[PDB]
Amino acid sequence: PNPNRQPVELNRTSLYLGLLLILVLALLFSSYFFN
Amino acid sequence: ISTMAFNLNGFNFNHSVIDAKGNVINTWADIINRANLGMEVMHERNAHNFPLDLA
Amino acid sequence: TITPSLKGFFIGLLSGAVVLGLTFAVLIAISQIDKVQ
Amino acid sequence: METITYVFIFACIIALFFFAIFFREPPRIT
Amino acid sequence: METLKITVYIVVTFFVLLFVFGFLSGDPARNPKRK
Amino acid sequence: YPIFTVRWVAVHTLAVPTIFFLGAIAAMQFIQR
Amino acid sequence: GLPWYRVHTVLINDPGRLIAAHLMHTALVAGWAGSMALYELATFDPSDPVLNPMWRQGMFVLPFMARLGVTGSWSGWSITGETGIDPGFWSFEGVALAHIVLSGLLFLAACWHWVYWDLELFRDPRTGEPALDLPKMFGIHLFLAGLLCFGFGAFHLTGLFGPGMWVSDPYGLTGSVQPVAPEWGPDGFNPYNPGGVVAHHIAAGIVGIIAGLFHILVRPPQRLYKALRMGNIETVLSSSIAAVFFAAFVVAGTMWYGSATTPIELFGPTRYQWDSSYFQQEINRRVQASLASGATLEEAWSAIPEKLAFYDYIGNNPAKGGLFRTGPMNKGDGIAQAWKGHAVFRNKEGEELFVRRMPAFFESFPVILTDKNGVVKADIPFRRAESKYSFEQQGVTVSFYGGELNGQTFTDPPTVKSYARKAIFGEIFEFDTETLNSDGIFRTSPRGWFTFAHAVFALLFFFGHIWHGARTLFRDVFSGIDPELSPEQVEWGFYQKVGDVTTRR
Amino acid sequence: GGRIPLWIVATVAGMGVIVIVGLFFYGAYAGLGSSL
Amino acid sequence: GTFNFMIVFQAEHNILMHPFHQLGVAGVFGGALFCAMHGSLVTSSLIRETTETESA
Amino acid sequence: VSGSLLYGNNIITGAVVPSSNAIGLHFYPIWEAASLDEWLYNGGPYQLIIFHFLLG
Amino acid sequence: ERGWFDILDDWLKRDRFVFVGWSGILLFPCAYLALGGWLTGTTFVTSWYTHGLASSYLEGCNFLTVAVSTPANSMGHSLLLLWGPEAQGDFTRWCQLGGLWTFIALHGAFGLIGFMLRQFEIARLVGVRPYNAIAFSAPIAVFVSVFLIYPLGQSSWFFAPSFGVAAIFRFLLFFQGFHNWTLNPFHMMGVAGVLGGALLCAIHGATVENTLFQDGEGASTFRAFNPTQAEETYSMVTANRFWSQIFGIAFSNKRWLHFFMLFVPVTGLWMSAIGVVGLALNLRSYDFISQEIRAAEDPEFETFYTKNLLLNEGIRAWMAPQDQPHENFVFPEEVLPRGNAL
Amino acid sequence: TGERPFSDIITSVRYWVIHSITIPALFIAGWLFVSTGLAYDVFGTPRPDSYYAQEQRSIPLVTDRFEAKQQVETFLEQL
Amino acid sequence: ARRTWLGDILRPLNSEYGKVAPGWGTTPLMAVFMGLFLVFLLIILEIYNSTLILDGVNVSWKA
Ligand code: CLA
Ligand code: CLA
Ligand code: CLA
Ligand code: CLA
Ligand code: CLA
Ligand SMILES: CCCCCCCCCCCCCCCC(=O)OC[C@H](COP(=O)(O)OC[C@@H](O)CO)OC(=O)CCCCCCCCCCCCCCC
Ligand SMILES: CC1=C(/C=C/C(C)=C/C=C/C(C)=C/C=C/C=C(C)/C=C/C=C(C)/C=C/C2=C(C)C[C@@H](O)CC2(C)C)C(C)(C)CCC1
Ligand SMILES: CC1=C(/C=C/C(C)=C/C=C/C(C)=C/C=C/C=C(C)/C=C/C=C(C)/C=C/C2=C(C)CCCC2(C)C)C(C)(C)CCC1
Ligand SMILES: CCCCCCCCCCCCO[C@@H]1O[C@H](CO)[C@@H](O[C@H]2O[C@H](CO)[C@@H](O)[C@H](O)[C@H]2O)[C@H](O)[C@H]1O
Ligand SMILES: CCCCCCCS[C@@H]1O[C@H](CO)[C@@H](O)[C@H](O)[C@H]1O
Ligand code: OEX
Ligand SMILES: [Ca+2]
Ligand SMILES: [Cl-]
Ligand SMILES: [Cl-]
Ligand SMILES: [Fe+2]
Ligand SMILES: [Mg+2]
Repeated sequence: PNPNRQPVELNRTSLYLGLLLILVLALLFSSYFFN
Repeated sequence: ISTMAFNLNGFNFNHSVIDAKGNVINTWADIINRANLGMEVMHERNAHNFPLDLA
Repeated sequence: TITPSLKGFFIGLLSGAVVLGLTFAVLIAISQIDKVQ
Repeated sequence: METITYVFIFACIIALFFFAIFFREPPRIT
Repeated sequence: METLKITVYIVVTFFVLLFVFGFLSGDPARNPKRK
Repeated sequence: YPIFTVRWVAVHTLAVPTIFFLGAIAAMQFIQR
Repeated sequence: GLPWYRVHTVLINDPGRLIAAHLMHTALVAGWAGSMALYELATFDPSDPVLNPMWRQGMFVLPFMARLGVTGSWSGWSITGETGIDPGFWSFEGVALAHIVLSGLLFLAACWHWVYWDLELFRDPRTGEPALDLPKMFGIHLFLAGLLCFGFGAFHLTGLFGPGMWVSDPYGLTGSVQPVAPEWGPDGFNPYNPGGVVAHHIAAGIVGIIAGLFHILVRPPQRLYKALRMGNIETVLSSSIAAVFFAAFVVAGTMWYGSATTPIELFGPTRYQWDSSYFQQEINRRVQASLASGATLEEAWSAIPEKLAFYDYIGNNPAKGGLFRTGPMNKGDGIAQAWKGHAVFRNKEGEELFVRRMPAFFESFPVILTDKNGVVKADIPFRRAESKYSFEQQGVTVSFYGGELNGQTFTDPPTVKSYARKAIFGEIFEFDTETLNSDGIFRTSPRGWFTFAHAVFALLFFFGHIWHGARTLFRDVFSGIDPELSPEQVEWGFYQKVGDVTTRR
Repeated sequence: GGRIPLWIVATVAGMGVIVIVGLFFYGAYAGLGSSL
Repeated sequence: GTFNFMIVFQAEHNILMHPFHQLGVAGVFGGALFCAMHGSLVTSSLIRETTETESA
Repeated sequence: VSGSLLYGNNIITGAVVPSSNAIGLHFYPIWEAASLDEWLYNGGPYQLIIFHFLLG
Repeated sequence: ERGWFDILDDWLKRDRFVFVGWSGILLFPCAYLALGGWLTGTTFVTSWYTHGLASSYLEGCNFLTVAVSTPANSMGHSLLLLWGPEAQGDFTRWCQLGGLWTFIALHGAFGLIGFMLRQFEIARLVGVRPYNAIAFSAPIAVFVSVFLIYPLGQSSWFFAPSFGVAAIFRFLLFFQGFHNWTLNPFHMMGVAGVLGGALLCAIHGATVENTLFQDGEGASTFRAFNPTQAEETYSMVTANRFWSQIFGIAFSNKRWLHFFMLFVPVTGLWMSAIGVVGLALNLRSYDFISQEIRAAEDPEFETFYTKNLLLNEGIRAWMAPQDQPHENFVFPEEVLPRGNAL
Repeated sequence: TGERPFSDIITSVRYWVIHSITIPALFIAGWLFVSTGLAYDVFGTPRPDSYYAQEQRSIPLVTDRFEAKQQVETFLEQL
Repeated sequence: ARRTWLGDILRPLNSEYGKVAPGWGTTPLMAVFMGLFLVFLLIILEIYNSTLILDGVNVSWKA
């Protein structure tokens, strides 16, 4: 019964911000990986 | 950008420092000039027929 | 051998010790002359 | 495959724009 | 090309007309305080 | 009010060389090759 | 709940599960080592340490094995080109397997520690609250580090009980693993002196034993204990990140400049060696000596080892790559097959001409030939209409001495011009561009890739230090400042000493 | 500590800065650095 | 394309040596700086309203 | 000059290319061209984009 | 308070016009020496022996063109100490050899350490979270990568930036021509952070100022604010509605907004630093290999990426001989790349 | 804090008495530093006639690390 | 909390949480080792840097 456990959260806004960061990184770096 | 549109350009200190004889003593402005010259002569490499690029 | 650069190393070390030692001596002296209330 | 990948990432961003706007967490004045 | 030109001219006139009549239609009054 | 403070030293470590330098650069305006 | 960037903070108060996370991390790192080695073994061509060494092939862990004495494979070869050798268990394969098994054992321990997180050892005997005595853990660990460090130097490196370390001549032609005696004089501090490395481990290991025994026996002064928050495990993270970025900057630096621990036969030559024409000078010396003592020009150059010539080629300079130019060097210029031999250029007067070499700064570089005094004699013109120094006009020919093309002379201008374009890269080699579908564009070596990742990680670890140091010293205000912090402590002249309530005026 | 009014001290110090800076511009056109 | 425009522009106008471009740099470098500053000054000053675990 | 992804560009090299120097400052709408083929050759899309964009 | 240490601490932390602190013993002399080194060099010191350049007011340079220039390439990465083996305590020689460069770079480096310690120290005494210090790591990563890492990866300090306005411009153009630095995605994130930061600065300041509450009678609204007042001086509610309807999204959380203002430009500058670490090793983002193969095989294939490389090759050829004098480059006229006419 | 306001100090007659002397003395000292030519020799900066010898076609560039001091000296002797 | 054989044996080594020596304890001696470490680093940096050049110490591969 580990008393240290705690749930992760992610609100909607954070989901959108995270997806934007990722997508935008993918868009920016993809040219360099196709080379 | 809107005033360089009418060719009023950045400061030009090319050959501004001169020695006692009249030898040009280069400054960092002159090394800038050397890089600008590289850009100038290569850009649009087939578009100029006459010696000055006036626009 | 003490090469010229070893000697220079010792000079820089002393100059550094002097600068630091006098900086702290002055600050300590001044800190004690002028105590907070 | 390369053009497709670029257009696909782009299209995902445009869709992400539409949801972020129209299906945002509504701001609550409370 | 001619029909394209005429269509676009008509389009643009319509929107320009909306903008002009729009601001002619008592705009100063369209605010939340003194009207 | 004291006169010789930290503020005082800070001001003068800057203002003193500054005026010395300004006279030096003023003199330079009259040098010719 | 916890924001994503805080999930691992659930371990702060849970020593057992911290040890478990650490164990998992250790398991992944050792698992990586073992896996990487096998991938390298699966792709390494061991047939030619002269023109296809490990550093031409994108090998990253292979040189680290070789550096401390693992140089052989169970399949019978060694990295110096031997056949028939018997490495015992500790071939490259034995090392990879050992890391895999270790990874597995560590993973299982992680499991145990995660499950049995509530061990009475982790509780404060007085409070019942989770407690770790960090100052004494530090002494224990440092005692252990010192003993290992000392042992590594005393038995492994000296060869007393161990294989020694990789050493070579100053031109990286005859490297091998050897026992190395410590150097106790001032030259032990010379980064190119290997005896320095042995002395370092022996001496610094004794010092770590001693400071270790000290940190076990003597408690921290209260002054330090409070100032550094020695009851907060985050302080250790913070100083530990600091020591780690310091160390990461050092290994970037010594990989880039070279030292006795970054040998050129393992990581490739350094950019500076190209900068200073370090190999060209030695090749010239040997050729001059050969000649001084009677040799024909063909003999003198035929006497130059291919391996030495190959170092004197910009395709091996690690400052010639690109960030997105991936893979082994062989994927750019190709898999080197053979030295073509030393090109000598001459004009129609018989005057010897020298191609001006490409400096590393330049992605592309003109072809200019000077006489022995540096005067321009020939070139490849861009605009032709006012050309004065073309090969055609100057009657430039090229003859080869040593290598594949020994004794040949070429007078066709396009041909002579081709060899001269190769000569801007230094010595000229024949390559296989087909096996790998090489693209003709230079890539850096392991020396370059190692340097980049470590300098970048060292810099980012600086931010890590700053961040955790800040969390350590400001723990009390992490959720915000005091909701009713007296306006007197932030306004001016209310206190004699900034922040001190008792200095009120 | 109030004798000379701050507006005069400012107008005077401000005129000094103009003069010294005007001098620097003149020197752009004369002597060293003038391109002549 | 944008980079091409910048480079030809430097050749033809020496934009770097133009004081309006210099004011522009001061403008965007300063804008970044004061952004980092303002962001950081306000953040450093948030009143304690949340648990040691929850986002501030 | 090739600007588009289908004609061999990536996100970084790609562009909508400025209209022809032979046009100068002439107004080059789609109806001024003999065909879309010609319009595309001469960079008509650039004028359409930048004019609607600036007004917008 | 007790012993000498605590007395000194008292004195260091006195609430005076210019705070000192412990960090001040580092900060103040190093900031002052870096700055006075710059003013001294740009005023009186040449670059003739290191670069073949004039670089001071004494020689005729103006504010835009003076510099404290890097040492000669032959100096390598020498510390160039006044008392080192190069100058051997000779002050004049030291100045002539580039000694002021490393002087300013190293004092500036320790001054920057001092400033950030001053930020940690002041925040601890005022009882605030040290976010300002943390934000300042971005200027540190830039200074260290560009002024130290970069030249340390290259042949010598000569290739570091020289401390001057025009000298820095040269540095820019060198990076374009030699490294194609504009192509580099770490520089691009840098640009996004700097321009996004500047955008966030303009837009936040303008939004506050245009959703202010009327808390006074004055048509100048600056006086209608009180530092100690409980209430927001502007309406977040109206600001939020305005941006939502204008742009489609808006901040709703003021703590987020401010944190984001820290995050964007700080992260930006950090990214540019990583790219510059790459360039220390010539590990450039110079080319797209697929474009090169197509262009080599198809002489009718052209893009803006090919066009800009012709510019770079112009920059290298035309600037190198005067910019890298120790290489003794002689490039006869016929070898210089040039288009038609120009 | 504590210190006398700048406002007070710079409007006070005693301030102007002290600085009507110290400001100009420093300025003039700055001027002489240049006019005597003293600046050139302290810093090792060439005067307009000391960049090149009369027929010299190349720059006195330092090319040696550990004898660069001696090279400058040599380069300086032939002017 | 679970006692184990090995935890019992190790218990003493994790028993002095929070324990401090009084005052400044060995701070002065620590500072001496710190200054000496600083000089050490300074020496090895300057050797690598060829700012400090010692007899019979050839900082090169060429030995
Ligand atoms: C220190 C780490 C390190 C180093 C120095 C190397 C070095 C090397 N590897 Mg190894 N490798 C590593 C770790 C490393 N590797 C790890 C962890 C793995 C498991 C994934 C591997 C698996 C591996 C394979 C399978 C192969 C190599 C090979 C190579 C060689 C070529 C490298 C290359 O092309 O990179 C190119 C690197 C890049 C293009 C990456 C550049 C940096 C990126 C862009 C960072 C991303 C930025 C990010 C988006 C920022 C966002 C933050 C946000 C807030 C903005 C070289 C010797 C190749 C070979 O030759 O082997 C024989 C090979 O086949 N490696
Ligand atoms: C030994 C090194 C070390 C360790 C043990 C930690 C551990 C910690 N950090 Mg610090 N940190 C470090 C170095 C380290 N950090 C460095 C180098 C930086 C600068 C880059 C930071 C910057 C940093 C910030 C800004 C924060 C922390 C926080 C934390 C805490 C929460 C971690 C978490 O839940 O992440 C969760 C992480 C994820 C869910 C995924 C992150 C994915 C990353 C971006 C890429 C994936 C990494 C890759 C797969 C692994 C290879 C990397 C490795 C080779 C270097 C934890 C105590 C947080 C804390 O303070 O909370 C109170 C916090 O806000 N760290
Ligand atoms: C916080 C103040 C501070 C700091 C951190 C520095 C740091 C630096 N200075 Mg600067 N300087 C300062 C203030 C400072 N300075 C002041 C106030 C002046 C006016 C006097 C100068 C004037 C100056 C000059 C003219 C030069 C420097 C230089 C340097 C650099 C090398 C210093 C060195 O090698 O020291 C070595 C010495 C130490 C590090 C001191 C060691 C202290 C330890 C802890 C105690 C050891 C004492 C020792 C054992 C006892 C004597 C030895 C005996 C037994 C033989 C370095 C960047 C050089 C440089 O910039 O070159 C490009 C240089 O030429 N400084
Ligand atoms: C911008 C740089 C910077 C900043 C702002 C901080 C800030 C912090 N450090 Mg970190 N640190 C840094 C760089 C920095 N550090 C470096 C480069 C190292 C070496 C690896 C460390 C090693 C370190 C440790 C091990 C610890 C800290 C800790 C701390 C915290 C308390 C203050 C402190 O101890 O400072 C220390 C003082 C300084 C960084 C300034 C040093 C000034 C030097 C001595 C001047 C030297 C002159 C030199 C000899 C001249 C020769 C030059 C030569 C090239 C010729 C705070 C978070 C402590 C902590 O986290 O508490 C919870 C902690 O335990 N630091
Ligand atoms: C839209 C155009 C644009 C934008 C927004 C940027 C933005 C940026 N550039 Mg790029 N640049 C561009 C176009 C652009 N660039 C083009 C077309 C090129 C040609 C390729 C370049 C070439 C270029 C180079 C070569 C470099 C940059 C760098 C940078 C970064 C500099 C950050 C900084 O503030 O450093 C300013 C310096 C610091 C912040 C260091 C700390 C300074 C301390 C705090 C100063 C304290 C001063 C003190 C108080 C004394 C005052 C005295 C007074 C008398 C002067 C930033 C991301 C740099 C970089 O990437 O760094 C990693 C860099 O080296 N750029
Ligand atoms: C006429 C209409 C004009 C329409 C324009 C369409 C604009 C699209 C707006 C951005 C939507 C995406 C937002 C997702 C994220 C999202 O939903 O955010 C909504 C979020 C709401 O902030 P709050 O303060 O409500 O969040 C509470 C926080 O505490 C989170 O826990 O806004 C921000 O964070 C503002 C800062 C980010 C602003 C970023 C804009 C980015 C621009 C896009 C750059 C890349 C473009 C790539 C080109 C291919
Ligand atoms: C304590 C502590 C820390 C750690 C501290 C540590 C590990 C300190 C260790 C320090 C050591 C090993 C210092 C050694 C210094 C050695 C020195 C100064 C030797 C100098 C030798 C000289 C000057 C020799 C000169 C000569 C030479 C070269 C040739 C001869 O012919 C002539 C002669 C003798 C003059 C942490 C990590 C910084 C954390 C906080 C607390
Ligand atoms: C280096 C060195 C050192 C040091 C020195 C020093 C510390 C110095 C300082 C110096 C200084 C401290 C100087 C100063 C200067 C200043 C000046 C020269 C100024 C000018 C100004 C002006 C000109 C103004 C302008 C303007 C502006 C800015 C804006 C507004 C308008 C106007 C335009 C007015 C020693 C000895 C230790 C040692 C060896 C080396
Ligand atoms: C190409 C440009 C076109 C040139 C036309 C410009 C010449 C000026 C003509 C003005 C005559 C129209 O006058 C204007 O029109 C609209 C529509 O009829 C009116 O009608 C409007 O009245 C009120 C004004 O409070 C609005 O709230 C209401 O929605 C609307 O019906 C305006 O109140 C009237 O003032
Ligand atoms: C030079 C800065 C180093 C400061 C750290 C060393 C503190 S040392 C400390 O100092 C006390 C007075 O405060 C003395 O009474 C005591 O004997 C001594 O141990
Ligand atoms: O188009 Mn685009 O760029 Ca304006 O300059 Mn003239 O023209 Mn063309 O050359 Mn240079
Ligand atoms: Ca092929
Ligand atoms: Cl172009
Ligand atoms: Cl024309
Ligand atoms: Fe705000
Ligand atoms: Mg003049």
